[PDB]
Amino acid sequence: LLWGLVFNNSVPVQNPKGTTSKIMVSVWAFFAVIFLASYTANLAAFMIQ
Amino acid sequence: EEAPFVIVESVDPLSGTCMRNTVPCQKRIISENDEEPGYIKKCCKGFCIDILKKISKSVKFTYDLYLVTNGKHGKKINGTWNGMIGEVVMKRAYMAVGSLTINEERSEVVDFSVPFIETGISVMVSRSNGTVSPSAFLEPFSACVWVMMFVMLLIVSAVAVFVFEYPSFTIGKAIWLLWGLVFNNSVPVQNPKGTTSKIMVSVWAFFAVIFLASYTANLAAFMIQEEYVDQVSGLSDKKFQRPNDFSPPFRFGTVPNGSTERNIRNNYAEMHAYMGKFNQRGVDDALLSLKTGKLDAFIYDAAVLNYMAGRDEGCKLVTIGSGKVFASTGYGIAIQKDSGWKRQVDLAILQLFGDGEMEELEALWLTGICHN
Amino acid sequence: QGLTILVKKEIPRSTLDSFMQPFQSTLWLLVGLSVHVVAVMLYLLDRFSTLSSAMWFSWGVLLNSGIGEGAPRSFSARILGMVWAGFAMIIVASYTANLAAFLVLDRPEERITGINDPRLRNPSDKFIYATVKQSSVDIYFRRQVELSTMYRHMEKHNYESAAEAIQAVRDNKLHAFIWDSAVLEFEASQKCDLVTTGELFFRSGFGIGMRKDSPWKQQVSLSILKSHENGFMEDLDKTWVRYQECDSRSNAPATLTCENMAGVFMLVAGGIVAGIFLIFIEIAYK
Amino acid sequence: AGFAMIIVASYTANLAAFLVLDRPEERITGINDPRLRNPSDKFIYATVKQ
Amino acid sequence: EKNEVMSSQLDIDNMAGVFYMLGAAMALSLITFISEHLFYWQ
Ligand SMILES: N[C@@H](Cc1cc(-c2ccc(Cl)cc2Cl)cc(CP(=O)(O)O)c1O)C(=O)O
Ligand SMILES: *[C@@H]1O[C@H](CO)[C@@H](O)[C@H](O)[C@H]1NC(C)=O
Ligand SMILES: *[C@@H]1O[C@H](CO)[C@@H](O)[C@H](O)[C@H]1NC(C)=O
Repeated sequence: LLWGLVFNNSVPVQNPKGTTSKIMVSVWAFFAVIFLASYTANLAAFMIQ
Repeated sequence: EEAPFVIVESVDPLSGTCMRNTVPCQKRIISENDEEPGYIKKCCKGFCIDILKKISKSVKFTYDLYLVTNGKHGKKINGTWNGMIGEVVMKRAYMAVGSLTINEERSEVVDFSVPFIETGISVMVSRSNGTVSPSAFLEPFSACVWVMMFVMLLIVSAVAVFVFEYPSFTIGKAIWLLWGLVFNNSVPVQNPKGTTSKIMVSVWAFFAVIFLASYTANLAAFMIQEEYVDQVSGLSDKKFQRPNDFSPPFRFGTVPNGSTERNIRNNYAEMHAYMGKFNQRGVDDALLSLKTGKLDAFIYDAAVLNYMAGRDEGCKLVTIGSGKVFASTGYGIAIQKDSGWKRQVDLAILQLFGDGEMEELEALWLTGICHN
Repeated sequence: QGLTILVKKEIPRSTLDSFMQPFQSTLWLLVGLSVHVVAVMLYLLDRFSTLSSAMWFSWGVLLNSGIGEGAPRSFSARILGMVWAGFAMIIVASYTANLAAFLVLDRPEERITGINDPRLRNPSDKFIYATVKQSSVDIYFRRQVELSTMYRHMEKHNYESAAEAIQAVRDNKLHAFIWDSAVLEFEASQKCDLVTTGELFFRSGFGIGMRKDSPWKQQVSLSILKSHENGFMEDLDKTWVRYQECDSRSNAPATLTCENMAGVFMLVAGGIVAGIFLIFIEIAYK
Repeated sequence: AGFAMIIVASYTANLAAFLVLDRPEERITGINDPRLRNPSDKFIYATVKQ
Repeated sequence: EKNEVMSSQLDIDNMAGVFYMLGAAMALSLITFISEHLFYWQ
């Protein structure tokens, strides 16, 4: 799961058991979205040569 | 010897006088002395010196130079003339050069050649740090694409349910899925049934991914916006007869005790009073404390701003464009009344313009490099 | 006043050739084959310590959809699918990067900046402009020790009256134009299809003249000077010249539009056709 | 959901803007550069005395 | 003395690295399946 999240998305699983695992994976996914965004930007930096 | 038109510098001791393409100028000084004044002041160069030297070299007459000892651009002092022009009513000299304006009270006695450098009461503004649009997030796409999107949604949902009739997926679940997919993602929901109908949502997803990508790409342009220069017409502007339409911080820069003042206290006087607390000591404090929001709009004679612009390290100091100025006059040359040189210097200075040289001269002194 | 320039200016329409523009026609098919390659490699990888299912899983993640039920139940197939997904991220990411870098860079050509501008520094025939005949302009262009190279280039296309030039350039026949300031300044602020470079070009100034030594000169000369302290001419300005307003409003990168995104919209028709085929073909296969 | 997409996208775009124009001032282009034609006190430039 | 341009897909050769890593992962997958067919031995 957590690998399938930094890179965009796939493979349906939930791990939904006790809502606290939920509040845990939440911050992870947050960090993921900001990471992906930063990457897209600073790579669009290099395609201008 | 006031402006960067008429500079004087210390006499060069290493090779006699000045050693470089200038003319000397003397200074006979006696004050609170019986004795005789006089001594070689200095070598004496500058823009006005340049035009004088060339024009004399071309109209074949010779001259010399000593400075004014008592006065300035003189005015009427008990119905008389002191200083510069006073040195010409007394016939103690023949002509007057240097930064000098033209009005009636001076056009009475001395006479004035055709002016060369323009001048007038102008304004000084400063740029603004960026203007990101308020309705940016709906700019980078035309009006078509959105309703086109909506109707494509509808038709795809229709063909979906109808190729499906060959818990139960219907209009609601399908449209909800499709919306939630074309936008990045959301809300795990039921899928369509049947292996074959899956093709449709697939190609739709392709459409959507390329869509979102293109959209963020385009919108990544409307955050790069150029420097925004303010706009204002001549001093007949709504923004200054009624300056409280916005905050009082909109301060106005005009140094007192001079031609700006006198040419102001004659027509409105209301800007004059409203500028009461907004007085400023000269050009130094003005063009320093203007950059930092304490001084915002300015009032002065353009023939100094159009110079001081191209010296400041920054670039946020630009006047408004030409053809929007107040006191259309020009610096010139002053001669004794009805002499026999008005005609000749006139023809020769118009010649100077016609042959394209004053541009070179202004390039040497007047305008700097800091073109905007 | 002085001299200025005049040229048409408008919102550009910098546009992509097609949604597929930022790729070459080859790689588009390279990925299309490689996806099935790695799919069937999964299919022959997991089966030994689900065909259409693994097909779907494999071909979905390149679409970030939600479709897909199966998954790898081995270990090696897992260690493959991870990098497969990473590749799926990189593809679309690079796509976004490239399209962006394209649409930020392509800001259209500069305006004609002035006399020293490169884009007109030499006389040129792919970029044609005119001037005013029998006027002060070719008078000042007579004595051009240096400028003679463009002097001839103009005098081979000179024009007669303004109504020629303005109406022509509005019709995009010519590229550039020259005159004294006031005329074109007004003509710009009146109708807002044209602008100026604002660059001053050669000082001058109008005035009044009479045959020599006529007894008027002094009176009119003092009158005019009287007519610039009381600001009567300041009023005349607003009476005739600084008359209208069209905002500067530096143009934008020209939103994509209804124009070419229909390259994508070409996809829904292919979807419909393939569907009405595949329904009958499914009836048969069933 | 649409609002979510808009906020995330705008975030990406703004960051893309701020990185592209993160490059220092141009090398001194010669003897006629602004930053050297008229002096300043930020970065100084001289030679050896005499 | 300088300008900038935007390419088209920028290459196939510049993109080759991704396929390099793709093939490398495929090879590791194969060798790991083999090592699993081995380590069922335990
Ligand atoms: N032009 C007037 C005198 C005069 C001169 C200047 C001036 C100041 C600095 C520099 Cl560097 C150059 C100049 Cl020309 C400014 C004003 C403006 P103010 O009225 O606020 O004193 C003025 O009156 C004359 O010749 O009768
Ligand atoms: C404008 O932006 C520059 C960028 O460095 C900054 O230094 C300056 O303080 C800003 N000024 C204002 C008024 O926003
Ligand atoms: C300027 O003039 C005002 C009023 O005319 C006077 O109060 C002030 O002292 C003057 N300042 C100077 C420096 O002459």
